[PDB]
Amino acid sequence: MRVGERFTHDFVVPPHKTVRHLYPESPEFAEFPEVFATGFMVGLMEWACVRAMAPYLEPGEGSLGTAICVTHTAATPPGLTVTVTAELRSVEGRRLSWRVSAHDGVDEIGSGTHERAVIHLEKFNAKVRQKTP
Amino acid sequence: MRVGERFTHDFVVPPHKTVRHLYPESPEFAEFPEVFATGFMVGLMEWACVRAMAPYLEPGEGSLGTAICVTHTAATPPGLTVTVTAELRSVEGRRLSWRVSAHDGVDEIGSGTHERAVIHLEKFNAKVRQKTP
Repeated sequence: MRVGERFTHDFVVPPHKTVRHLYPESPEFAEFPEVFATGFMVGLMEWACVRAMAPYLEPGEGSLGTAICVTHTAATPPGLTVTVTAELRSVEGRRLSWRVSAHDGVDEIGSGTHERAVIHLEKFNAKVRQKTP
Repeated sequence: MRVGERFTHDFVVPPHKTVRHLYPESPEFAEFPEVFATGFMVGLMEWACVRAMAPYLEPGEGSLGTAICVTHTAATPPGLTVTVTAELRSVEGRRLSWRVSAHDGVDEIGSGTHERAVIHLEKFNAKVRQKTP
């Protein structure tokens, strides 16, 4: 991969990626319109960047999303295709940053940046076990 | 609403709020350690802000998330209690910005800002239906 390169990730929004599906536990949500949740959009942006950086990982490595900083300016009902465009902003050792944007074929729905960190998966897993009840 | 107003809520992370649950579709995320997804943390942070604003909305009003800008620097397995605090930092027109932070009892897991917009609900819903394939 190269800095300034763009990677695209296409995802048709299904009925189960709406606000109420992010937190079915939430009475305060279950009257939101049936639209693509910001939290799901963040996940889609991470997923796009994960794919983009795959040819960069070595065996035994994964990555974490360590920062997300984006707008969400238009709502997307199920049925539309959301395309995330990830542009590599920098890569240095275990750190990588991306400019991200998303569009649903009708509106640009949001944009900003995302940062990820390469991790040793097994080391990470162990750390998580150290926190597990 | 008064700048400085804070609201806090607690959330025991259940098994179905891990990364693999945000996007089961992702062959990529299926691999992943069983930790609270960034997207779910964002939703919990938005949920805090939604609750904090509710008392001040007139009938027929709702709000939409318009920006999220957070770090997520420590991972959380199911079973831990995540505490989210939201503090109103600014109000301008129909828009409110909150300082948000989350802690799982061991680590501060993320922090940053979230912006929302107060909207006319019905109008918004109609617009969504008009954008629906």
